Amino acid sequence: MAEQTERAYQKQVFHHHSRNEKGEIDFGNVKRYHKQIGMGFVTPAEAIKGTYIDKKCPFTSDVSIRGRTLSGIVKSCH
Amino acid sequence: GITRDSRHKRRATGGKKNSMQKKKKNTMGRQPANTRLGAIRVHDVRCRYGIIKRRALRLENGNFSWASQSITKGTKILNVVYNASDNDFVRTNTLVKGAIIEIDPAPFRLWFLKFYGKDIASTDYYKSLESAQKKYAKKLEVLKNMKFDEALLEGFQSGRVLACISSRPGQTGSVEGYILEGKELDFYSKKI
Amino acid sequence: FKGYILKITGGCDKDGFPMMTGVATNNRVRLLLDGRNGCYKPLRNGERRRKTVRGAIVAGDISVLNTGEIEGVTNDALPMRAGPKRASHIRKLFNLSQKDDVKKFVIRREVAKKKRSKAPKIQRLVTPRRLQHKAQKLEAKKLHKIAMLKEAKRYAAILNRYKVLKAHGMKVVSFA
RNA sequence: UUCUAAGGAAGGCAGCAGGCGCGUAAAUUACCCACUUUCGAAUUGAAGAGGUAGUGACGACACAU
RNA sequence: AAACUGCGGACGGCUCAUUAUAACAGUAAUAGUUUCUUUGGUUACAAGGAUAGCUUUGUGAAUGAUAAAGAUAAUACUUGAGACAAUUCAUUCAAGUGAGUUAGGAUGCCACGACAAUUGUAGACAAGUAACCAAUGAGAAUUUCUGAUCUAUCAAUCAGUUGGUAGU
RNA sequence: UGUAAGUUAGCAAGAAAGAGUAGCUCUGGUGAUUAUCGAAUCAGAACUUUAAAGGUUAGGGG
Repeated sequence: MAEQTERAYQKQVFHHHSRNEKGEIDFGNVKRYHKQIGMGFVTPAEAIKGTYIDKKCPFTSDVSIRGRTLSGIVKSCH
Repeated sequence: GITRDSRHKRRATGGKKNSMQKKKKNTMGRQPANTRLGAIRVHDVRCRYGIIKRRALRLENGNFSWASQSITKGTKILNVVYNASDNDFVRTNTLVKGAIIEIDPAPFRLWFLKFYGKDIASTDYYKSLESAQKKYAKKLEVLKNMKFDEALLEGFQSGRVLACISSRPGQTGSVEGYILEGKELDFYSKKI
Repeated sequence: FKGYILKITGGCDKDGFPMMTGVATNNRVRLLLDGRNGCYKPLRNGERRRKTVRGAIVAGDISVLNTGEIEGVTNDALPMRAGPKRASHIRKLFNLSQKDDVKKFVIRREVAKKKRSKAPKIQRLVTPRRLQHKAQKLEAKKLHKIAMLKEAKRYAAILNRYKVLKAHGMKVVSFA
């Protein structure tokens, strides 16, 4: 409703339809996909409940988190 | 020829990048093929490691999947109505991934007649639900539960349904698509 | 003399440069030549070279024109050399049916020096080893049919011998 | 840069030897696949890779008068 | 012997011109790619043409120059029974792993499609072949973190430049 | 797009120098009223030819 601000249609990498209460696939909606990343990191509530679309988000896409892990302070947010 | 290396670019600091080597085959790029609409014309490209890529220069037909009815039917492509990247691609009828196209829903309508006993191309389609080999009445009640989006019906009656190409014709040499549905059809129809 | 009809089929320039059939000019031209049309013989695999050739149109500069034949053209004849070797070729030139033997008609040539009636090595006859070639090589799909293939389902039965047994939430299935 | 019958043609020693030039300044136009090993249709054939020899007061060690 | 076919000449050998975060070293990733060779596996009692060495006619001063015709083979080029495999797309059920709508299964569809129409009479057993998995492979290629000499009589630099979406 | 020496730092400067421009068929940006209505202006893309400011008007430069 508010995330379709581009020229193309925005969909998740894994967009699947949820079953109806009668037990069969309902093609009128899409399951909001969210996964859990690895070494002791919790998935934020916005990644579960939010309606944003991102193909590079580590919680809602197929991008994995590999060995290197660093820490720092935000410099710019432009 | 075309190269895909990053040695010809600039650094993130803006500083120019100097040269230590010449061009190499690992970073070789190839001239794009703009798959137009017309008589079938494909070429075989020997890629790296000897593998073969099917370069579709021109195509007319394609296999399109109706997600709701779980069928896939070959179909002739009529027109390209909306390309989300370049408006030039609309005029030239260039077939690329994510290109909204129009196809004739003849096999889908024919399949619907045989499988169900009713015709989508009928302007009285919803009226024909109320008014009734003979066991097709058991299937008849599926529609009094599940419904189609209106814009799909208009395409069926007008002979041009909207589908989205979901393959890479310049790589696989074929057009594989799917018929647009509820939330996607409304979004792409308002664009047109 | 009386004269027959001849078709020009070759020729060379005054300088020995041949003439290409496709080239439709009179003077000499340089083309990126490979071995497909002939006028260049490659050394390496897939190696082309820019060579000079002559056009297909005959002119005064031509020194030799191939348009000296099988034993003295004028009125003459003599032939032979190198009869067939494939067995299926033997049948066709001697009005031989499929069933009758061919070795009573295979071409033989004599040897005369300081003896021997040599013959080619027949290929694709119905001769003993060649008849049984199946049973020697082409049969004995044992490598894929009797030893393999059934081993899939022979060893697939393991999905119940101890696979489902282990799937019953037990610790470890014994071999027996 | 080279051959040429004057019409045309091939070649790329920062490979092993060797020549010119340059500079204060740097060696044989040798022999063999027997060592190490690579390639090949393969136990065998090639290898200026490799080995042996030639020049060698760049250097290092022992040792005459 | 020569010739067709197969393999190799992408290894080795030489040099240090270019190159100032470029390359290189240690480290880490490839759930972002991947051959060749070698090694484990998995899936008609036999067909069709023409080509060299061969023979014959030759040109040019000449190259590792070349033209015509006549035949002849295949583990060269093709067709064809012998019965799946892997590709794209759409939908769906989901167990190892730190972590995957993941290896995998099912449905529908398109393209592709076999295990030489092969070789040793001798050294039944070899040998050969096409695809598809795994290893070789801590390999190759990209990429992560840290690390380079002098110079401020070099203080501002950058416009595919920095990011996003869709594609190629 | 690019632009020097000199300088009273204001200029030189339209410096110098280079490229584009036609026809046709299209695409997009800039608003008002609450879907309808309206303005000449700018940018871009295929195709065609006799390759485009030059009929007229219209700086030679250092």
